[PDB]
Amino acid sequence: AELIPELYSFQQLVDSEKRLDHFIHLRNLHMKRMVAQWERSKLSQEFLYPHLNFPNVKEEPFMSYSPQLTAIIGLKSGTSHDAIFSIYKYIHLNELLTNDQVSIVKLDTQLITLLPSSLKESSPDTMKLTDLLSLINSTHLLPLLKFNNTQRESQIGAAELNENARELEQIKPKIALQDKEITSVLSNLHESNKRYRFFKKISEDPVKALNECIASTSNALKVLSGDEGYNEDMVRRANFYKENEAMLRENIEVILS
Amino acid sequence: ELGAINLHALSMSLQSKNLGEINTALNTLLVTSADSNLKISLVKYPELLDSLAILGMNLLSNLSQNVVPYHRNTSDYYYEDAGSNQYYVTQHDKMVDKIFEKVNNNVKQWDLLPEPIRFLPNQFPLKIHRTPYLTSLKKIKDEIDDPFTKINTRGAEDPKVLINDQLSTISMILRNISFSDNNSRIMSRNFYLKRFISDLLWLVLIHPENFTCNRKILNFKKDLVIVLSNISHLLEIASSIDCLLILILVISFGQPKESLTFNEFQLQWGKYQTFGVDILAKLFSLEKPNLNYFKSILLNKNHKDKKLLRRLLNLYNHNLLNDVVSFLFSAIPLQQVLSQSADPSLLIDQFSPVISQSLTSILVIVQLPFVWLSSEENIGSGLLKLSEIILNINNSYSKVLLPSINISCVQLIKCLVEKSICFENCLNNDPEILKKIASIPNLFPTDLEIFQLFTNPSVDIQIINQYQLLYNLKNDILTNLE
Amino acid sequence: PQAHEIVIPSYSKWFNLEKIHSIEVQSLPEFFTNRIPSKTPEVYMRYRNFMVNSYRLNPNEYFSVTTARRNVSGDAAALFRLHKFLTKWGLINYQVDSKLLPKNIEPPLTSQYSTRHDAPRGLFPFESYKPSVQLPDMA
Amino acid sequence: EIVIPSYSKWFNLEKIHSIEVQSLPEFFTNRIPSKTPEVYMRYRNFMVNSYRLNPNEYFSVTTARRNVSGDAAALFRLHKFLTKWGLINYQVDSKLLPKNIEPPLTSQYSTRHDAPRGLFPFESYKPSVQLPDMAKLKKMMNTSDSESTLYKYLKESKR
Amino acid sequence: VKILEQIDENWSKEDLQKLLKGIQEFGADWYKVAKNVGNKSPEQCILRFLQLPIEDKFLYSTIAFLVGLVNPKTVQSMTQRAIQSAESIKSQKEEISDQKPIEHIKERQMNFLTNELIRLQMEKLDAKLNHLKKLEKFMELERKTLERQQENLLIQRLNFNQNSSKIVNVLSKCLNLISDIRSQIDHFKSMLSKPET
Amino acid sequence: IDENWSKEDLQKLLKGIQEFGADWYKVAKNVGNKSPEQCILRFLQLPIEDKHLPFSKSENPVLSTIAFLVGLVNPKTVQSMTQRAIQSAESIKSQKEEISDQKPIEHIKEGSEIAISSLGYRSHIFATNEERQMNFLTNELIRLQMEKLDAKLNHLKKLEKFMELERKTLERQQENLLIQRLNFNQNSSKIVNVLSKCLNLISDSSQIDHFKSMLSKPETL
Amino acid sequence: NGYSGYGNGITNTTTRVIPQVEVGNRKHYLEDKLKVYKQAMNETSEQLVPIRLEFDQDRDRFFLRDTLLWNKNDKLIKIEDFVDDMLRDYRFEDATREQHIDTICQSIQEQIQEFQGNPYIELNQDRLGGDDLRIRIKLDIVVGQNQLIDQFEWDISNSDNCPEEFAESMCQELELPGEFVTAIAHSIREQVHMYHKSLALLGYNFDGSARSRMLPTITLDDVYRPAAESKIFTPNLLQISAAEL
Amino acid sequence: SHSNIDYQTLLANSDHAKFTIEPGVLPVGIDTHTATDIYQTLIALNLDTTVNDCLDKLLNDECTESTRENALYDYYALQLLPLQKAVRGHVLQFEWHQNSLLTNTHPNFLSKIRNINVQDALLTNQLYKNHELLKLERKK
Repeated sequence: AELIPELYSFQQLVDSEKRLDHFIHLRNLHMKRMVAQWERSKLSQEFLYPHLNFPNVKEEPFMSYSPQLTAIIGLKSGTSHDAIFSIYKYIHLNELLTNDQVSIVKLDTQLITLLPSSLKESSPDTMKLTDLLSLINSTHLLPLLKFNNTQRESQIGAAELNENARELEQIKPKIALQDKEITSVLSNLHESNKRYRFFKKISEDPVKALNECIASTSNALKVLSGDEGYNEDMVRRANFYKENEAMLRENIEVILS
Repeated sequence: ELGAINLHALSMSLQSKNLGEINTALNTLLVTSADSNLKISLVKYPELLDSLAILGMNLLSNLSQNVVPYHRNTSDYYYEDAGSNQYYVTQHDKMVDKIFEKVNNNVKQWDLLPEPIRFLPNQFPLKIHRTPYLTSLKKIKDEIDDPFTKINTRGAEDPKVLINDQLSTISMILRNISFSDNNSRIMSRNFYLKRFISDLLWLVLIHPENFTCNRKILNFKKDLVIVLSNISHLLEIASSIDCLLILILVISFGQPKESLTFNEFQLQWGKYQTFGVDILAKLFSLEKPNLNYFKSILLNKNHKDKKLLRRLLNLYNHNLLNDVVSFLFSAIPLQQVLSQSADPSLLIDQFSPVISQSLTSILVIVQLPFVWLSSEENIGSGLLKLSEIILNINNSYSKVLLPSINISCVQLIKCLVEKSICFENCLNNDPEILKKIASIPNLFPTDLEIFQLFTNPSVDIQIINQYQLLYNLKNDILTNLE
Repeated sequence: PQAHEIVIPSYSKWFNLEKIHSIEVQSLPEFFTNRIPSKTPEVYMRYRNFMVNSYRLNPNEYFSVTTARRNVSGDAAALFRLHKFLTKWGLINYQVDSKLLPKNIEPPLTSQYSTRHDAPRGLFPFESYKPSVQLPDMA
Repeated sequence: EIVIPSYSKWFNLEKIHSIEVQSLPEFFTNRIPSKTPEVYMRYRNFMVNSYRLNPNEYFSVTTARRNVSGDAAALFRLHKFLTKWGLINYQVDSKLLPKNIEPPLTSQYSTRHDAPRGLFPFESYKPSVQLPDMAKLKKMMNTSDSESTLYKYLKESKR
Repeated sequence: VKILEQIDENWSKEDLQKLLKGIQEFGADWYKVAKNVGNKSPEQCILRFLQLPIEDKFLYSTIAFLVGLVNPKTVQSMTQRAIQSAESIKSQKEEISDQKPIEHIKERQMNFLTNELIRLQMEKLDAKLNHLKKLEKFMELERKTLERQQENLLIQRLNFNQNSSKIVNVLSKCLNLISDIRSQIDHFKSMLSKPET
Repeated sequence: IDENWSKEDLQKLLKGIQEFGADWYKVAKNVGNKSPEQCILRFLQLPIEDKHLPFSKSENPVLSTIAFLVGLVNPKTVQSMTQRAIQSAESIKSQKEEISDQKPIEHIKEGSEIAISSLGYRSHIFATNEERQMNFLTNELIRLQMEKLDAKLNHLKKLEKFMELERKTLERQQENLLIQRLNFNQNSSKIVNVLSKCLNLISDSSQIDHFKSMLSKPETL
Repeated sequence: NGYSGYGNGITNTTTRVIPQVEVGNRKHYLEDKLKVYKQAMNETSEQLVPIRLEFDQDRDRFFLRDTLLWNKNDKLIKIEDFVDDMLRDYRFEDATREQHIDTICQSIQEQIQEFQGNPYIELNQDRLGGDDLRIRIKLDIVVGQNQLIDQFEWDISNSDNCPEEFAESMCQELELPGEFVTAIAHSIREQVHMYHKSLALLGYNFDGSARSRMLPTITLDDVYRPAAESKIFTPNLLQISAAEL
Repeated sequence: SHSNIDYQTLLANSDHAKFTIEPGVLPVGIDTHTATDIYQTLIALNLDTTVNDCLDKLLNDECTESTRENALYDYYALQLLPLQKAVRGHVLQFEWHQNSLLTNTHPNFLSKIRNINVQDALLTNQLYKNHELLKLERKK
């Protein structure tokens, strides 16, 4: 877990450059968040690209509108999408909507004049704008080189995003190898640390260190095998003059025994 | 294993001798571990919990007092006699004895059951143990084999480790008991259990050294936060100290390194950092004018208790709850938004919403001298992209999705407006803030997205309003900027 | 005179018909603040030993608090308190019922004590080679 | 005429000791008319002389209730008092109260789960010590295993 | 040699005398032996009997502090078997001599090419940090610029579409007044013709 | 007690151990038929196996050498040809006074032995731990090299990718800008034309302010 | 191994869980005492309460003719719980509706709700050994097969004297074993109470003589020890008889 | 040239991770089992010697009936020693058993909640809603 990427907690921090390579790793995490959000940023910037159809200034898609339409938006041609978003915002601003479905909008001659032949005049409604979208997508959009331009649009950023992803993946496995090396050298550091601790402790006062390491080795021998509570106390005097729980435990025993 | 039938072992546990305590505690622990068919019902149980908390309190106490129990030279430790009495003496005639006494030569208070909890003289608050999950490797380094392991992996050749492992086992079995109905039995009414929790906390964090293996400390923290997870009701008697304790406990996790202090956790190691926010929601939902209010006082920057409280805040050095914010900001992002699909999300998604809930709740509690802002090239907010993810999911577990996205949007708007109005009221910063606010790629869903949204799903009315008012504030900021 | 075999749940093996123990006071303190003179450790012990004797007499069959209340009293409340207390601690009304078993046998049995690996105190299963004899031993 | 507890050898069958009034003040509030040092004198003197009549046999208090119809409260109290000073009932070993019981002494114990009654160790043995038998093997003999042999080894190899 | 067991207090000589006499030919019947002694509790006998030395057998080390286990023996472990004779002061003066020899043979624990390397590492660290943060803030400010300008363009388009629609509604009102782009000029010409009439 | 040597023996001993130092085989070779240990314990003023001690139980033996052996091993290991310790050799009077002082049965000898033991340890300890810290810093420098590699590759990624993205975005932005500019230009022009027209019409019955003003003005009637 | 946790028990079974198998029958109560008891009865204690219980009358079928005491200063026991414990101790049919306990606790609290302990005679007044007015207490009891009657002075004005001493003293009869003495003191505390209780209805709890029925119901000065046939009411008698109650 | 015998130099280096040894250092003093077992034996040896000694002493009746009784109790205690050792071990293992509290093992403790389930989240929301609704009502 946490062990795998690092172990740096405290090592006496001799020649404490560990803070510095720490900071290095920190800034690596910084760059990681950076690149992540950058990929997301490029995604987002793309998002609009497939959905826009404004570029006209540098087959031909700008279909002309109806007299009603040029009365509505004052614009003569283009795509239906632009017109429908426009009338969408129109409904928004005039607020002819209703919110009990919501697409029911209070009709107005500014609008109903778009379909007056079906005697919609018989009923100015509060009806689904979707019904109008269905109405005005061919009912008033009609008619009455630069092929290269179709290239220079959304596809661009998509392709370059793919290139960037590809080269990032290209560099990834080298990073993986470096991480393996990191783990290795870390474990080696760790062992060497243990050794140094041991050795300096020996430097302190070898008598006590020797006694303790010896006893610990013996104890390890034993625990790695069957275990016994007391190696000693055949020297009865000590553990019995200097101990009395023997009395109580005994008492408990004899009752059953 | 097997055998091991009765429940009434409590009696022996209630008894004050090492022997019985071992005999029961170990057994009953093994018991509550088994679950294949083994559960601890509730009929006239409670006595069990009482006994348990009493034992733990006393042991931890005289441990803090650094004195071994179970073995002295006193015994049957009060009066023993067969004096001049049949059944009714110590009336007037008793003074005759005085007379008798004056011629032959020729009231109390009683303490309560448990000991006090805090104000203990030896235990005086000095900052130690505010260290993160990192200590695991410390643990490793501790548990590492070495000529001086001092891990008496065997029994108590000295009583210190005995008390240690005793308390450890108690904690563990307490955890295991806490996984069912009968949480109500544990529900904040075992005043004993709560005293235990409190003083145990007050030790584990303000811990003058008597604990042997740091791993024991980890175990304590761990099963403690777990058993907390299985509480969903009141806490915080003598609150303030306990509230700060719990906050530090949850803050235990997550990697530290103004700005956010917490590297978001790479979610493939831990599962406790979960439990943390889980509790900080559940055991914090109670808007009763206590808990929320305790943390509200924790906004600030017998009676001696109050001295303690500030005593720790400056002993945690401005503000601090920003750290809580940063902590809350972990485990959500940067992995699911960096995956290859949105389906593996749903799992930790189930976990996610309580976090945002906690957050927006605490933002009801911030409406005075501060400097706070938490969108500074620290998180951005993929919350928008996340919302888009769950949206696309909607039109393509369950029961949590819509509320999650809704509250995400609400969070966005509320934190935005609160930041703005706060640094307006202080007015210690240039209007650049607006420009600063206006400079986020992770912000303000594009109006084209609004439009296309306004059409297809038609099943998100409330969410539509959310985005609507969001965009409204956006456009407002744009306008009034100039 | 003694005519019965009286057993107790061992953990209780701290009680002594002669003396008192910190246990019970922490469970029945109302006789020890020395505030109510009509109560005292002494009358407590009197009641205590009286009731335990009563039970131990014919323990095969139950004994009630109401019984003692009829017999002796200085209070109903405290009487009941301590009676039910001792009940809990099984010092009284513990052998009200009897239960038996044929107890078939298994490879382990109480009369089985042989030579085998030992967890207890030291033991040496290998004594000495030949050249050990080569020492000017103690005489 | 009859010996009493030595320390008690001070009574005044004709007077009131300050020890009395100090012990029992109720007869001296000078408020209760029904009570007076006089009637208490009569009380005590009657009581003690009556016991003096056949002190070879005990004398109870209920008698006094029968015999003076004073307040049995003070009667019982003073009776206890005089017995406490042995002034009464110094020749008897009887008149005790029953419980139809006596404190028994037999007991048994059993609370088996696994730990007490032994934690069930492995079996063992070795009640009695044993003999090395090597003493003869160690005994100086010209048929020594190696003792004489190693002696000769030293003496033939040290050159 | 000459092991004396008349060595106990609070129990008379004859106390333990009768004690051991019983346990000799009575085989640990603690009840019997308690009966067989002068008013001591059976458990008392057990305890006292349990604290009876055999002070002539335990001799005062490597084995004297370890049993049923031991250090291996093919290397120089006998150093253990010679564990101590002057431990404290010996090791103290030994540390004295050790530091002394250190200082003597001596005439920081690194060399100077080392110090060169160290300074170079430090400088590279600083330079990398600076490059990092500079490029970071640079990207960030570029992003902010682009964003601000983007939303600017957005609201610009919004306001101007609004203005278009606005004047459209205005001219619609005007057309209504006439009661008594293509459609724009159309209605304009219609109004002009009406004015001619 | 005394030991088998001569004047010139120990003379050349001292001379050579000053000449060579810490290489006991070498100086030993400077006096034939002499064990290095002989030459070692003689400087330590020590005989061979004439006395365990904390354990009367000793290893069985009839002719061997155990304690002094490891003693000399540790001693020679010390290499402190100028070991400051219990009295050393500069003139035979040093040994004279040592014997004059050496009067304990063995205890003094034992203290001296364990002292030299500890000494050799301490020396090896210092040297070893020095090498340890050396290895430590080596490993850390390696870590630094790894971090450098990481950072460098990331830098390349940053430069290339992000310069590309920002360039393309800037281009898109400026396109959008100028196109909407001219759009609104066409709009405003059209609006002004309409303004002229409606102005004429009303007269025969920004400036949008005055337009609507005259509009409501005529709308009165 | 062995089997013991609850009455020679069973510890060798199909390895299940069993909560507190202790009942003689519905007999396990220790739950919920610790905190409340400590915090409550660490403070002063005060008067007690005699109580009589009659339910055998031809309105309900019982053997309820027992007495007992009580501390009105107590709030530690759900009285009904105590009642049910008593009833199960009386081995009655477990159906405690036909063995209605509500009626019983009703009678109980009813009786308790007419008490003040001793009056200001204890609450604020303190007369050394009381003042006067030793009531000619008349007590008869019917135990086992024998009845016993007595009459004797016993002060109402004094607090310094408790009943139970008289009980253990008159125990010095044949055996007066156990069961007797209790009721005596009970009756005692019964007998006395009503009087000053009735006197509490008036107002002499401080002053001397009262107002009309207290006149015949008194002892006098008694300047001299009495005759043999008057006090010949004080003595006591033990008589066998066929019961007709 | 050679002398049938090899030697060691003083200028080589160390991998610092070797696995080779050589009996050119004389760490002779391999004394683990030998000394241990001879000590053990010697114990009982000298013991039995003392046994025979006190036995013969008390047997020689020419010795005082003030020395004898000593030796008699001595033989008693000695012949009894293994018994006390045994029961000692009994009670010792018994008390030692108390210091065992499953430090030996480290079982899982039912860390069930891998995630907090749906019930947890919806419970949080439900509690919030109910609490706020009661709040709204408190003045109604």
